[PDB]
Amino acid sequence: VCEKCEKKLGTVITPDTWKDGARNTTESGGRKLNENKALTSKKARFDPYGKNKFSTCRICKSSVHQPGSHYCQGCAYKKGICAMCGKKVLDTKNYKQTSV
Amino acid sequence: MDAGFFRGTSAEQDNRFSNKQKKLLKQLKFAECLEKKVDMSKVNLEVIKPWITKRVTEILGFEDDVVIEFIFNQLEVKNPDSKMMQINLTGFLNGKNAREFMGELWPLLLSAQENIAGIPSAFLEL
Amino acid sequence: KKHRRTMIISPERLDPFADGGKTPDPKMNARTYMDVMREQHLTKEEREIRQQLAEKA
Amino acid sequence: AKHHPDLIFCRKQAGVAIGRLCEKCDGKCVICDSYVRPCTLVRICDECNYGSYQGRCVICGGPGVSDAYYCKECTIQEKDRDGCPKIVNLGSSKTDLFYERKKYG
Amino acid sequence: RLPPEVNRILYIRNLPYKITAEEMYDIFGKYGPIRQIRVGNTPETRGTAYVVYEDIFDAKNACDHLSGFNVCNRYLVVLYYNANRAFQKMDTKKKEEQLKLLKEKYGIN
Amino acid sequence: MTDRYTIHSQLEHLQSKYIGTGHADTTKWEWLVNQHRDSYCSYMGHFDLLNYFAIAENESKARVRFNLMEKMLQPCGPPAD
Ligand SMILES: [Zn+2]
Ligand SMILES: [Zn+2]
Ligand SMILES: [Zn+2]
Ligand SMILES: [Zn+2]
Ligand SMILES: [Zn+2]
Repeated sequence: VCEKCEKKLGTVITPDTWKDGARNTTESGGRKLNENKALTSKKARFDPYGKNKFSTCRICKSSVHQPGSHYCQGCAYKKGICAMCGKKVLDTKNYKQTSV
Repeated sequence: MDAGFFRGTSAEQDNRFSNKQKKLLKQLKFAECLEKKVDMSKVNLEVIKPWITKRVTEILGFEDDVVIEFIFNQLEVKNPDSKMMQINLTGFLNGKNAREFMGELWPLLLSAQENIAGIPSAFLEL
Repeated sequence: KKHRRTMIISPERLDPFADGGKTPDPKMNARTYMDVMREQHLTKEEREIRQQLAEKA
Repeated sequence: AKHHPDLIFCRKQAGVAIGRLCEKCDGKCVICDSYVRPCTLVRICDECNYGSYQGRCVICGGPGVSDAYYCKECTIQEKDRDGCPKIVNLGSSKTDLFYERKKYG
Repeated sequence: RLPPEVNRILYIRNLPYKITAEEMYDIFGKYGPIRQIRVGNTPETRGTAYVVYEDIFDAKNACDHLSGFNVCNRYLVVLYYNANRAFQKMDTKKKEEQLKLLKEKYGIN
Repeated sequence: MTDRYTIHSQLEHLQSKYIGTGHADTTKWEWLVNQHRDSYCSYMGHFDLLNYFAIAENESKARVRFNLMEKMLQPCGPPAD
């Protein structure tokens, strides 16, 4: 994702082993003490009633796999854009992107 | 680390071994009179000492000042535990000599605390 | 350090607490405390003797 | 640890010293040894941070690099209340590894 | 110029059975005078021997040259014996009277 | 045999630490004395069990607490040996 959208990312339950720039360690604050899992459940996960409902790609209409994404992995790779906001993160004029 | 951290476990930490002091308080046969409580402030000690010295010296067959002073040091507390003293002497003496030894040192201290002077009866006589 | 290879395994030693501190059986040939202290004193004396008799000759 | 039956905890009355964990042990629970859901901070007894030992690892004993926690499940079961959780003996596994490498190397 | 493990006592393996006392002493007596020889009776120990030399250097030499000798069509295996334990009490009364007689003899103490 | 003896040392270690754990040879008397004494402590601790007992007997609470402390010595009669 782009740099402003990385607060919308989900985290892995186990802490990262490379501690610097991590989002899921205790020191980073993204792994908080006395977490109630029921309260933080709908955060960055799919919720059909909630705010992150099952989306499809705006281009190809196939279902995305990340909550809050408007573009599926292939379409975002090919156009060079952030999967969540659609801002471009890559200049692809000289890259013949190969899906293979 | 100036020593190692690891120094062995203490007996309060380690459940793999049973309490040997309690176990010996069960199975050794102690003398008849050691349950009577003794107050050592009421007892005069240095008159008691030469008899002990002589008693240990003839039991041992030589003189061991570490056993002597060990016995004396155990008698310094206000209420001396007699059963632990018989256990702690059982290693040095026979364990049959330790029983006899407590069996005569203990009524002697009882006689000493009953006196006003601090001196037991057989020593007042002589 | 080599001193630990001079030490040899002693003969049989007695346990005073065994069988409730019973009266020790005679002619058992197990060393007690007083046997051990006699042997220790006796070897200290024997080396004092050889150290004295060394200087004479 | 839960993986070594011969290891032994200190279990004395814990104090104001905070227990720490070395890089190898970072992120795991001192009791049940899990990686997830940290609930409470570990306190060690006075003797266990005496002197040079101040600030070493609780679980293994190496230079400590972060604070040690109990997990949520050990908090709910009140395993966090048993005492000083410092491991006081190396055990058979650690010793065997040393002699094996030293034989080879 | 000797290692610390050298000893007056030698332990001998592959000894042919019912070899004579004379032949034994003649084999081992070349290197020096012999303090004592013990030969195994019990059938688990049968066929092996201990030899004590009066001199430590002879025992050193007998180990050094004796090994692999061919007696009764077999190689002889010699080693030092490691006298690592004591089998009896040291009998304090005899040692006491012996020390008393020595100290009485030379007026030591 | 040795496993019996190691179980025995472990359980006497526990019993010294937490008073009132049993082992395979707990007698009836021992188990019930423990749960009597634990009950008394619990009554002292909770304020409304102690109110209830101080109302049901017409006593003051200080008298109630003092009688419960007196009962802690031999709560179930003398030891049965
Ligand atoms: Zn798409
Ligand atoms: Zn974005
Ligand atoms: Zn560690
Ligand atoms: Zn845990
Ligand atoms: Zn501790």
